[PDB]
Amino acid sequence: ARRPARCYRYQKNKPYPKSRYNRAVPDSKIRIYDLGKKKATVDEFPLCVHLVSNELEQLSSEALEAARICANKYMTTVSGRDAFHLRVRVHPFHVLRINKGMRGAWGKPHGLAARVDIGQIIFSVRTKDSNKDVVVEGLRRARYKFPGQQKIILSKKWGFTNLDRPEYLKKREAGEVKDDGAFVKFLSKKGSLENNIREFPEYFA
Amino acid sequence: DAKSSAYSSRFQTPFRRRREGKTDYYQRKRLVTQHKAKYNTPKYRLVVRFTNKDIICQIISSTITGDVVLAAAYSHELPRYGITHGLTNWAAAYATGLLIARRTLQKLGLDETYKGVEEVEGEYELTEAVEDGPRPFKVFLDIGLQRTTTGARVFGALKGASDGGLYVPHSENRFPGWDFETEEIDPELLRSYIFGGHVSQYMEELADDDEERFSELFKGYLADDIDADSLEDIYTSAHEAIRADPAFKPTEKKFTKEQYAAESKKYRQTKLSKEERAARVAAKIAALAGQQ
Amino acid sequence: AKSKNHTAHNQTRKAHRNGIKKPKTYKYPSLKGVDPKFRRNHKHALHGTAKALAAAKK
Amino acid sequence: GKSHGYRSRTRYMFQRDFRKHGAVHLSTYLKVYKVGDIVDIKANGSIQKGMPHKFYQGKTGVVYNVTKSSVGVIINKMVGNRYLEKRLNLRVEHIKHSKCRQEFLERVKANAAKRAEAKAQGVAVQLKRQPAQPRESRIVSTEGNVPQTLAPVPYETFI
Amino acid sequence: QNPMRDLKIEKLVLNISVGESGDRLTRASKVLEQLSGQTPVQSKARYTVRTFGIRRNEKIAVHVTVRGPKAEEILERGLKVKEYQLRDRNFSATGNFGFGIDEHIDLGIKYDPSIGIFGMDFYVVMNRPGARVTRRKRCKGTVGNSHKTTKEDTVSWFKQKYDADVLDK
RNA sequence: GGUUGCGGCCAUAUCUACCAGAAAGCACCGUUUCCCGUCCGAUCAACUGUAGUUAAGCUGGUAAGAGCCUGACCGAGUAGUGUAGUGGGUGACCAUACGCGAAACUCAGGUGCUGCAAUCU
RNA sequence: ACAGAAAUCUCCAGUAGAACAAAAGGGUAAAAGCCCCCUUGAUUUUGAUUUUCAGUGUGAAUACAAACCAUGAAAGUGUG
RNA sequence: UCACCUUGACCUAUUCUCAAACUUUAAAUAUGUAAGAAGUCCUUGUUACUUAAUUGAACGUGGACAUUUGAAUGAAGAGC
Ligand SMILES: [Mg+2]
Ligand SMILES: [Mg+2]
Ligand SMILES: [Mg+2]
Ligand SMILES: [Mg+2]
Ligand SMILES: [Mg+2]
Ligand SMILES: [Mg+2]
Ligand SMILES: [Mg+2]
Ligand SMILES: [Mg+2]
Ligand SMILES: [Mg+2]
Ligand SMILES: [Mg+2]
Ligand SMILES: [Mg+2]
Ligand SMILES: [Mg+2]
Ligand SMILES: [Mg+2]
Ligand SMILES: [Mg+2]
Ligand SMILES: [Mg+2]
Ligand SMILES: [Mg+2]
Ligand SMILES: [Mg+2]
Ligand SMILES: [Mg+2]
Ligand SMILES: [Mg+2]
Ligand SMILES: [Mg+2]
Ligand SMILES: [Mg+2]
Ligand SMILES: [Mg+2]
Ligand SMILES: [Mg+2]
Ligand SMILES: [Mg+2]
Ligand SMILES: [Mg+2]
Ligand SMILES: [Mg+2]
Ligand SMILES: [Mg+2]
Repeated sequence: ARRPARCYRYQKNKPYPKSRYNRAVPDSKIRIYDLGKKKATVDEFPLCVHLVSNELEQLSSEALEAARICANKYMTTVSGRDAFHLRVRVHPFHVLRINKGMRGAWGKPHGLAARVDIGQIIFSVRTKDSNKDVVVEGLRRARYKFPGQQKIILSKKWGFTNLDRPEYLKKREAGEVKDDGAFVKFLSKKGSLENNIREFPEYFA
Repeated sequence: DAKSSAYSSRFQTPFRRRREGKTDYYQRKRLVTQHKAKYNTPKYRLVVRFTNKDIICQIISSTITGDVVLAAAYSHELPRYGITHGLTNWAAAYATGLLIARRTLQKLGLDETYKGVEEVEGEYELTEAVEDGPRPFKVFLDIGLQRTTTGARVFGALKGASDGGLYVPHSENRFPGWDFETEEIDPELLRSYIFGGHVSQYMEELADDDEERFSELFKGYLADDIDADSLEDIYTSAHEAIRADPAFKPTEKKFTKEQYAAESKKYRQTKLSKEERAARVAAKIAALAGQQ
Repeated sequence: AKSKNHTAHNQTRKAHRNGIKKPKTYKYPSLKGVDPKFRRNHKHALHGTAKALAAAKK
Repeated sequence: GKSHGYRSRTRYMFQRDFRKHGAVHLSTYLKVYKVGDIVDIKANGSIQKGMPHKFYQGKTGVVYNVTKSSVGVIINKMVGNRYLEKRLNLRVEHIKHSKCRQEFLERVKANAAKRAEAKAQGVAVQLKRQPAQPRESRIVSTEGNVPQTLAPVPYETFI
Repeated sequence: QNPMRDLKIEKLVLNISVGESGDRLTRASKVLEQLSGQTPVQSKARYTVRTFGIRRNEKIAVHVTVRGPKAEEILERGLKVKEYQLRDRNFSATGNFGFGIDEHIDLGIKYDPSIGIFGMDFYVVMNRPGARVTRRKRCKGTVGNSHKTTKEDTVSWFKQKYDADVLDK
């Protein structure tokens, strides 16, 4: 009572979002996009591992659940559920239609899928450096729930941030880094010095 | 408080003088836009502005790069014609409008023809075109932002410029003496306003009612010993002097423009440079995060 | 029965068989939609110029 | 059904061009148009009178008529396999002068000037434009410029 | 500091909301009239709730604005009725202040057909010289930050002249 | 050079906060008989530059300010894209050839200019 | 004061986040919104032009010209 | 408690991801015009239009400029 995903595998249509014209879209069954120890400090989880798409296709929300649960459960079992942070980095925003014999054959909403490119991250995990084999094995287990080809790239970035590991260490053993609840805030050379003293005391030495 | 950055980025400023509150650009479009088949003919406006302590009347056309003044008359140059006090009154506006009319008609060669209403009586009149001669100078009234009300001094300036021989299109329901019942202007109140009778009757009734007000007000009148019943021939001799020599003598200029400029430069705060800004930032860093 | 609604296929090749024509301009276009007051004065300004060049040569 | 009104498919054409809404500046109303001037057509969306059809956006034509607030414009329009002359009645805020007819008129004045300095002496001054030419012989020095460059780069992922 | 930076009363508005039309609000307009010396103006209802018993555009209120010396003595009468006890509240952050009373028309009395009483809202708007720049037609400016009225400055002025006390029971 | 009136281009001009402004101007300010307008001479109107003041407006400056503007071989010749092949690949797509070529980003710089008229240590 | 989340009144902020009969899009801030005053230009004559297009018609619209008017101090605007 | 681990929100600075009927920005390809003798300058003729005013407008007379006469390539004749 569900069409196989090869029917809706490829990005054949313009993106059909839930809008004021769609109005009757069933709910995405992936609803949790951060898992593990999501509240952890940027300094806690320096190593970032990425599951990256090699193909231009669509990932169903069913497949996103089925891979998220598998990677989460392998990492929870082998390494404990507070030793990793998992982020689904795609959201199923495209509505797939089904026409359930060709007069008036415009389809009603079937489901929700996520349009991915070559080189988009689907899942990102940050851990300690000693958890690398468990994370790579969890993501390679999560590969089987996704159609197409996906590579496991070790990021050269500290955590979920967008700067390199020696650059982040040069930035935090100097004074341009202060913590947020799960992410971090950086100090700039621009803005009022009264506010850049109100935050970041540890710089200007 | 707290204008957001999105608000600042999406904000559209009004022009400069709408921001300054000086130009109704809605009115300016209609006053400045020439008939396109009259191709380069300048459309002339009698700009009349009443600040405190001065009346400005300028005959202005518009160009691409800016407006151009044909002639200008100020109420503070009426002391050369014999009006020292009340330089923003309704009659002073009349004398300034008569002066801009005579100055413009002397600048354009239309002073022999188009004398105007030579003896001011206060009747509704338009400058008729001389047959087989030049047409009179067509000027359009620019009152700017101030309200059109019955008895306002913009129409004193209108009345004086029309009486000086300019063609200004105007109706008569905005002069003092108009009444809302019958469509008729009253020349008695119109002529008394032209010759300052509304000021003079006030001086008479204050001089018969109470003197602590009549010494606060009209003190310079008493110092120049001008009677209440003698403003009319002051204004009449002023109109004769205007019609006899309106040709704009300027002032002496009295410590010339470079000596004005060098003295007024010593009060301009000069904008700083990158070097003083970097030094200021570094010294502020030392003073604020240098551990007291 | 259902058929082919519309296509612009072959239409540019047909238009370039005789090779889309510019409308062949002339000195002195017509006064079609030219302003009538300008036309009325243009009539008299050309009447007087015909007489002026008549008297200039004779 | 279908819809082919006068201003159909004009959602973006007659839009008013971010942070430039509101009143039209006054040089638009003080520009002077003569019959025979070559004008560009771009409809202001904030003035609905005298407004050209959406076909005429970006079209360039000749003033044939001048009126109280409007000019008439000849535009050539390709109807089928020929060109038809269209007469437009456009107010002057939908009209601007062509800068090409400026540039060509200073080229006409330059041509007359150099022909005058060729008549003064030195005839055959060669006063047509030329396309961009192939460059001549250079000598390239190696003075503080010793040619030093490496190879193609290895692949790294940097993700 | 500066005489032009002095704090004045500019207007005092007397609002009586009578959520109906007819004789009661006609007499509520009357009781505003002989106190103010001025004819008041009625206010229409903006919309309809059908819980307050008000319908849209029904003239359910009266108010009048009094200025200058006439405002000052009506304010003095209102503070004698309120026994000079304003609160920590009643003072706006913008430096305006008001209260509410009833039945203070004991003196300054007309023919007086005493059938029915009304309560009444006092509101006082406080400013400095130079507030014309936000009200005039030409060059409509904004009052500067130093020149604005504040709650601290208006409560200092109020526990000066009229020599009252705020917040106290 | 200041200031005024009228502008042009419409933020390099706006916004937030603070500090200065001689002279003239502008301004606030003073009065209600008159023309006029309001519930209210607050706004509008009139009258006096008199009773007063630079407090505000206004102008100028400051700010590792927000915004805006300019530039950069900064990203980036990247993305995209016209043309070509009996190129590759099951496909999805991709590479090469001949051309065109972004935006965000990152830096650095800037923060009204100017026309007519009048006036001013 | 009654009076609360909603009744009126006062101040501050507010680039439109409102409104403009009715779809949706465009447009509009001393306005095209709101409120008031005056009105009938929603008139007459007959051409031109644009869009649909065959460059026919019809509908709708544009700009003028000859009048007569309205409005405003006026420039101007007004042929729904 | 009658100011307390276990507060809904709301605002503030961040964060992951998107849009045929979203957008500050914005290509490539496609598309309008121009690249002159019906052109340009100098002088002065017409008129009932226009200007305060031969001020302009439009069309003119007389004069100066000879194919490198105003980019390229081609033209197979061009136009009707
Ligand atoms: Mg099956
Ligand atoms: Mg499809
Ligand atoms: Mg797979
Ligand atoms: Mg405007
Ligand atoms: Mg107006
Ligand atoms: Mg059948
Ligand atoms: Mg068929
Ligand atoms: Mg086709
Ligand atoms: Mg064919
Ligand atoms: Mg054909
Ligand atoms: Mg449509
Ligand atoms: Mg639209
Ligand atoms: Mg556009
Ligand atoms: Mg219409
Ligand atoms: Mg006053
Ligand atoms: Mg309706
Ligand atoms: Mg047709
Ligand atoms: Mg036919
Ligand atoms: Mg139709
Ligand atoms: Mg219509
Ligand atoms: Mg008309
Ligand atoms: Mg209609
Ligand atoms: Mg209409
Ligand atoms: Mg599309
Ligand atoms: Mg866009
Ligand atoms: Mg060519
Ligand atoms: Mg002309």
